Amino acid sequence: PAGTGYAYHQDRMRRRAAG
Amino acid sequence: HLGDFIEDTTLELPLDSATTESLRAATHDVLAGLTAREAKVLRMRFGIDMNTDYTLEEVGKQFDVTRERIRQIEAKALRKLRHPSRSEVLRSFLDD
Amino acid sequence: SVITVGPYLRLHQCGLPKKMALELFKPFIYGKLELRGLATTIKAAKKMVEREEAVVWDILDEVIREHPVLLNRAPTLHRLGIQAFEPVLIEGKAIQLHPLVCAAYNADFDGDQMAVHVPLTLEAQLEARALMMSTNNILSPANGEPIIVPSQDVVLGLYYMTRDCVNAKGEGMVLTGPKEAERLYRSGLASLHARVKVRITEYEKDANGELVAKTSLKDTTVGRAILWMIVPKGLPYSIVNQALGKKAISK
Amino acid sequence: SAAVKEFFGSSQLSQFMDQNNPLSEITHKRRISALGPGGLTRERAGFEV
Amino acid sequence: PTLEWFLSHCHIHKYPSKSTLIHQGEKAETLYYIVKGSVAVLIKDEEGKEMILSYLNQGDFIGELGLFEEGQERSAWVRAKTACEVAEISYKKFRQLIQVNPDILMRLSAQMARRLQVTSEKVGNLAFLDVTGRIAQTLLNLAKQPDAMTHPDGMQIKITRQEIGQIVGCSRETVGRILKMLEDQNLISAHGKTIVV
Amino acid sequence: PTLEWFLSHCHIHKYPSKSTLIHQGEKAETLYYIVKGSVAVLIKDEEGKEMILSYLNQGDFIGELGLFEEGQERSAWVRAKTACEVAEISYKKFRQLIQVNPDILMRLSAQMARRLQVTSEKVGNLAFLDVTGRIAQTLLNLAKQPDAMTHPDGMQIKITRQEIGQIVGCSRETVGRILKMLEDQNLISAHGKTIVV
Amino acid sequence: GVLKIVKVYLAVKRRIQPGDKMAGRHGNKGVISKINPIEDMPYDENGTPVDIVLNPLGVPSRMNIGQILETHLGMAAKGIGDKINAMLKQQQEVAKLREFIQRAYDLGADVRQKVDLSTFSDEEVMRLAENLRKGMPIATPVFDGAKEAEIKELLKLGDLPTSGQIRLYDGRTGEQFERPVTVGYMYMLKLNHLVDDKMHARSTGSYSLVTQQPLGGKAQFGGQRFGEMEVWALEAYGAAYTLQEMLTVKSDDVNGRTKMYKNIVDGNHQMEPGMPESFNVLLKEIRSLGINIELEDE
Amino acid sequence: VTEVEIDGVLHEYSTKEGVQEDILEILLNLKGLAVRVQGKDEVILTLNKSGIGPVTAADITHDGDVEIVKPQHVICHLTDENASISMRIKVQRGRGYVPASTRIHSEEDERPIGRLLVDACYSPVERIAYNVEAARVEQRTDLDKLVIEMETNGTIDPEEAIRRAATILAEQLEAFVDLR
Amino acid sequence: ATILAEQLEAFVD
Amino acid sequence: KPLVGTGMERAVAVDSGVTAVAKRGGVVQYVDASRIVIKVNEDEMYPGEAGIDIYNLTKYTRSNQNTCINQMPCVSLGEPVERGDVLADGPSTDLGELALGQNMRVAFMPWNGYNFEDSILVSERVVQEDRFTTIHIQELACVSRDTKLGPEEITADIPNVGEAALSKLDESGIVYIGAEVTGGDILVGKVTPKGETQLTPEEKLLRAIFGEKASDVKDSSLRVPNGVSGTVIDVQVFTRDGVEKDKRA
Amino acid sequence: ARVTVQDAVEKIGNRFDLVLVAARRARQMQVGGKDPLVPEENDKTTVIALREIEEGLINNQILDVRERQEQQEQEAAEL
Amino acid sequence: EEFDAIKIALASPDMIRSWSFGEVKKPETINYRTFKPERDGLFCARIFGPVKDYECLCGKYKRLKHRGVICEKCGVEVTQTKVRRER
Amino acid sequence: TEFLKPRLVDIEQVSSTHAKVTLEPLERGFGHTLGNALRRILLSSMPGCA
Ligand SMILES: Nc1ncnc2c1ncn2[C@@H]1O[C@@H]2COP(=O)(O)O[C@H]2[C@H]1O
Ligand SMILES: Nc1ncnc2c1ncn2[C@@H]1O[C@@H]2COP(=O)(O)O[C@H]2[C@H]1O
Ligand SMILES: [Mg+2]
Ligand SMILES: [Zn+2]
Repeated sequence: PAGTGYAYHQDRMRRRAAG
Repeated sequence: HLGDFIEDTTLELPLDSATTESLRAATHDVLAGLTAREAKVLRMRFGIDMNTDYTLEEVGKQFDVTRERIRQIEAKALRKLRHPSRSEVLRSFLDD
Repeated sequence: SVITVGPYLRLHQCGLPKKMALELFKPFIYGKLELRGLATTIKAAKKMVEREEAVVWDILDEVIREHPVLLNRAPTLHRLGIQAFEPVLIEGKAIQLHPLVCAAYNADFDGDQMAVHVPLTLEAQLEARALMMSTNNILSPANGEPIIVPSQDVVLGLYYMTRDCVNAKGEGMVLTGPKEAERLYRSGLASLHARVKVRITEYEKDANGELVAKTSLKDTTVGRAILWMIVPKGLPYSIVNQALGKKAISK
Repeated sequence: SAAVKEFFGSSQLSQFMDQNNPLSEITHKRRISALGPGGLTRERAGFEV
Repeated sequence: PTLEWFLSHCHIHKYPSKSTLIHQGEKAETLYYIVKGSVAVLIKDEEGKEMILSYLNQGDFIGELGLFEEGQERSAWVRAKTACEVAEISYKKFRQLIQVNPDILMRLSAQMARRLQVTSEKVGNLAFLDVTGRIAQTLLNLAKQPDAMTHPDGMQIKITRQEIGQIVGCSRETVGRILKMLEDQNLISAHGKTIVV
Repeated sequence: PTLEWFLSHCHIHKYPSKSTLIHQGEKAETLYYIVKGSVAVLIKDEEGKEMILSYLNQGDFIGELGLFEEGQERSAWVRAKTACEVAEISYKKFRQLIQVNPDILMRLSAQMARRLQVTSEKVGNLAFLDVTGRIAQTLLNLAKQPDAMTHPDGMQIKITRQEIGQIVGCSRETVGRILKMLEDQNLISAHGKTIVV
Repeated sequence: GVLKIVKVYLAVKRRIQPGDKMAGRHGNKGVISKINPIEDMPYDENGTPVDIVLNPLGVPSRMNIGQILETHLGMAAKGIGDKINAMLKQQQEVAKLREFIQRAYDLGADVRQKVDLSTFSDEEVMRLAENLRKGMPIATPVFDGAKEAEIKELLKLGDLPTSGQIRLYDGRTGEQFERPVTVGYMYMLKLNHLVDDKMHARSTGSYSLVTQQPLGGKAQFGGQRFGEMEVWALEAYGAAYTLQEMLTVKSDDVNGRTKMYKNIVDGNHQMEPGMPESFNVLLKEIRSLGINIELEDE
Repeated sequence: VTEVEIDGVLHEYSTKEGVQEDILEILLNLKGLAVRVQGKDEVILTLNKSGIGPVTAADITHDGDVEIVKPQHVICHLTDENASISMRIKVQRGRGYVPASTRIHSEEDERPIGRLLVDACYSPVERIAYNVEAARVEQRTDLDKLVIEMETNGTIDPEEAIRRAATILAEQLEAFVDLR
Repeated sequence: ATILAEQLEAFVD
Repeated sequence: KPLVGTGMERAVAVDSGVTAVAKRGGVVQYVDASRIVIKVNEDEMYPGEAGIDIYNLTKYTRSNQNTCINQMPCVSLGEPVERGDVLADGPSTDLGELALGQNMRVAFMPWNGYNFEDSILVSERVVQEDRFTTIHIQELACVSRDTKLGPEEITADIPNVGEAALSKLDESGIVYIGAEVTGGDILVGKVTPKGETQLTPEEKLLRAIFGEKASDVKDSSLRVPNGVSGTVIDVQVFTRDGVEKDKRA
Repeated sequence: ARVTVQDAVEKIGNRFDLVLVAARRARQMQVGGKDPLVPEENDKTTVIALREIEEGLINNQILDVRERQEQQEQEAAEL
Repeated sequence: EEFDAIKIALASPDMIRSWSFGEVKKPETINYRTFKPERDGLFCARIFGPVKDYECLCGKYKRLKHRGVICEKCGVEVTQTKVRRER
Repeated sequence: TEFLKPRLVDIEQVSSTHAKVTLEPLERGFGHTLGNALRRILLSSMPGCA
């Protein structure tokens, strides 16, 4: 959830934000 | 501790996976170049592409009661195929 | 592998016993031979590999190009105890490497060992090339010093050259530049650690990142004069005006 | 006899010799320790001895 | 005896029935010798049947045909009647051995000569002899071949109106009819078997 | 070579066309060997019709089937086609030479093995292929025999039509019919002599 | 059940190669980077090139200084063997060598040993001379060894610089170097530690059984473990995809390793994960310990 | 030498009755041997001997077109009188230390056992040094004399070898005037 | 290179 | 040898017992490359005893760390010997003294980075002299078991035979001595009582067009490890007193 | 551009961004088979990714636009 | 596969009821010749899962003719052999 | 005799006076020989007017 996969993880973050 | 050094002698080889996959690919690629009357037969006769095992009389009613002219057509297919037409790609699996 | 030096190498380079990569880069070249179709099937690929065809090696050099690699000594105590270099192949069972980075490894050519891992995925390939490419990491993140300090021999030969006897010969003449001093020294005519007058032409980005050209004289050692030649075009000669302690090289 | 075997094959000391070098073998004979039963252990032992 | 010297240099492999021991077309380097069994010679038609060329029993050599020249492919397919011991060697081995020893060259040349003789006879038979005469020439010469029980009153073989077909060259029940005709001629008896009378 | 030595002890005889060297049923004691000339080997029926097994060219041996089994009869007629220069050698003296030097067999076995190559092919084509393929693969290889003259895109042979019915063992009139049907096939350009394109 | 057994013994040799460790008797370790063509040898006025080169940096910190004295003596002793070897090829005489040698024996200050020649007969002289032509051997008692005066009296007799240090010329360029260099002989050793029995590679092969994981040991085609601190490294770099890779596919994920194998042989360089076997293995073990661990699926 | 083969031996580690030296010592007694050949680039010899005594080159079964450099480059020794020897020797010409491991490396030409392969140091030369003293002309006393001192095997003519080196140097210098 | 070629012309002979 | 010493090395070269000794002085009687005979002196010869010692010598032989072992006489014939003298040196010894290494030439100077941190450079001459070359030994084994199904069979007969390695095997499936090999080569032919199996339709059709047939036995042959090459020297079989001794046994 | 990944981060601003988008692009080139823009020069796809990122041609934005437009047109032509 | 989070808990008894296939019996393993599992013990194929392709312990039910059949001699069942590790 | 020869690879010419050249192949033991002697005689013998 950081560095490289930061971006993918925050995608997942605002996906959960987005349901 | 001795638990490490044992081997797991059951499962699988991705190398042999590639082997058999390229094989079966060539198999059906070869079966593509066959008689349509017989193509069906050769599929169902051995259970290719199915969970099935059909060999006999049921075929006799679905298609034609004839049974041993089918054998003559086995000889046919060998002649169509074996005489160096497509043998060469099999012979790489001869070493199997 | 056991590990030896590559002195002549460049930063990106690493010696590589080819059979190591051979073993390691198997499915690459198998896909490549089904692509070419010399080894149409895979069993043919195996026994052809087993023949040692020259094309095996031609292809292997073909693939190994631009396929970066990892580098591991133990203890990987801090981050720099492993690195990532470009491959280069060698006729032996002895990895070479760029010597200066014994520092980060604290390593030495006395029986040490190293091990390797593979950037298979392109993501790893590019991670490597952008992050653990040695260009990336040359100051410690802890403190701001270079970690590629020239260690023992280089610094000493340097101290030898950039040096000012009074003794040897060839004192109090004039040159246009270091090239003819090389003509002398490689013809073998002058002392090299010997203060003598000559001109230089240095630079400076005093303008807004724009070099400022000018030339003038210095009564400098022949060695220091020659050693100017490598300077990349920003710098004074006062900086090169001493026998260059190891701390000097650092600064 | 079986206990003779156990000691001759399972003790700390029942050991394969080093005949790479007559030095190594002969000095290996002339080695001494404080280990095993009625002995000590690394993690338990210390510095002074 | 001269067999045994040879055998000691050989490494017997065992091959069951149907095993196409040799194929036509691949490069020739290896000689074979039957220690056990018999074998079928086979050659195909490009869009049809294959003809049995000859039968080889024990005591006989195979692959000598490529032995002499380099860059030589195989000539035919070679199919196992039954379980078969082959004493095999590389042609290099035979080079060494013939450099060592004669007295099998005599026997190989003898087998060769009689093969040539009878093949000439067959080449003859196809042109002139009616199939009656061809079956006749086959019958006598196979009564000259020992594989029989030697029925005390007559002479018998267990042949099924098929491979007399491939020996002589014909369809099956036509043999049926003309065997039946010759049964009216009272020369032979049969039921699945055949009793030469 | 050995030729001139053996010629000193002259058994070499010179025979004209068609003087009968070999009748079958004769006694087998004397090997011959060829210096020069061409000859046809042939066989016939009790009721007269004759069959050419083959013909032979210079450098080859005769009658070799007899040396192995002492006291055999001669297997086929061998009737001189043209002026022949012919060695003659006794089976006794020949066996002597075998004990003296067998490297001659190095050369001999090769032509024997290709005699098998062609004789198997004989019986095979007899079985598998009608007159079409018969004379087709006749003339295809007649295009290859020395004494073949070049035809710019093709080959010329002028062997006109009488030797052909013998080299294949057939009627010439049927050879006619199908020469003209092959002319109809655009295969052959022929007017007595034929142009294998 | 064991009905009979055969066994076999081979014979193998091995020759030198870079990586094979080498040392003497003084700490004097080292590792090899190269063999050198003879023309490239720096060499002498007399064209005798050298056998070994060494980096004189480290001694004044590690200080195995006996190796120096040894070197002096090592150049020294052989020189006499050469005196004598010439005298043999020149094929001089008994009495010459006799003087030469008993002189050579009775040289040092106050040596414990004392010896004669005339006691001995002739062929004895001949054969010991045959034995010494390569160089006369010496014993240094480690504490009551000889002294530098008896290195220097001796390099004198060898008719060398008592400094033992010579002008030499470049194999590549032929010219003289700056200054002299010390030269001589030391007695060296090679080792068990040798790359052939040491190094290893592992593409793909066996795996564990409970854990499906690659093995260790070259004898069984062993993969190399990484300690977790090697992982902390790319924590500090952030290589999530290499992390993923080396977590899952090279080690545990069966579907993943297979996928990757066939994709590469397709040319395809693309990733797919699963989940490590060990995870579920734990969960089962846990539950055998008798609690309901469970996954809050999305 | 390229190879040797001998009666009574399969491999290099075996032994024999009536002998001092094993296989290997003798092989190494012979790699240090010197010969000249004139026309050929490879030749075959034999040796045969029996009885007590040291084994040397004088006993060899020599061909006419060869110069043997030593009678006395000793080979082996005979502890038994009844003992006997017989072996044959492939000598070749070439250059370097191209030392027959490379060949077998290249060559899996399956051989008979007994053929004791031998590794190769073709090179004749042993020691060389030059010397730059002052070649004198009346005026140009700055001229030098490159005075060169020599040590090799036998096997070689000095001046010939010099000419050959000169020859080849010029042959390459072709590439440095003619091809630029 | 030409100059040295000429230097060498005494000894190719 | 070395040329610098300490003095004691004689005693160490003795007291391992690795060597021969003159147990009793005498005159050298008979010699061989594996054995040597002595006649013992008269007085050292006891009166009942013939005073004729021999020593049969340990040749090529396994070190526990898999290295080569031999002996060799450092001595001649027809010569006197005083007692305690050594008669044959060892793998690392000479004339009753040590030899762990080799003495040779040195210089102390850097070279272009090729001795940077304790690291070493050498010439090639040594390689042409081969002097730092050594030996090793490698062994393998195989078992003839009896199974539930039957006995594992040792015999040359094998299926799917790349005849290349079968060539070097004998009747019983055994390698001829003095052979040279490399990884994967086949040196012993053993096979095992086998069951039978079945297969998918695709391979069914495959073998149906091929039609090779009928084996119920499996390979258990022994093979060289990939990545090794060496020389055949010596072998041995153990067989039960009760199980018949095979042909070559 | 080979030994140095320097210009690519003063263009974008991050190592992670350049590595990710480059692996993306040269995956669409390694297995997808789209053409290059800057010349090839016999080097694996890594260099061409780095170079294409170095001149101001490809970025996550422009990749998004290209795939957007082609996929939208695909949906259009399907009907 | 994908999941959000994890959760610990006690194992309720009805959870093992919810996980279970069969209560167990005698502990033996195999026939000293027939190295093959005995039942309701430790290596019982019947409840953890099968060892080979579609075979009961005696071999009465096979070939998918007896697709779902449990073998009434031995109570042994017909399935693939992976569920050993999840059950 | 099985000698090797080089072939002139390329003439890397920045300017009339600053110039660079590749050359290959060679059997080993010569690049230094060549470079040395050429360096000597090019820098040390070139007639001109001064
Ligand atoms: N007419 C024949 N009589 C006996 N044997 C034959 C005949 N024709 C072929 N063969 C055998 O069949 C074999 C097929 O392959 P070869 O070429 O190895 O050698 C051939 C002979 O051994
Ligand atoms: N098919 C054939 N091919 C070549 N020559 C033959 C053939 N048949 C017979 N001959 C030769 O004709 C000869 C006639 O008598 P022989 O059998 O004594 O020896 C015979 C052979 O030399
Ligand atoms: Mg270290
Ligand atoms: Zn059951």
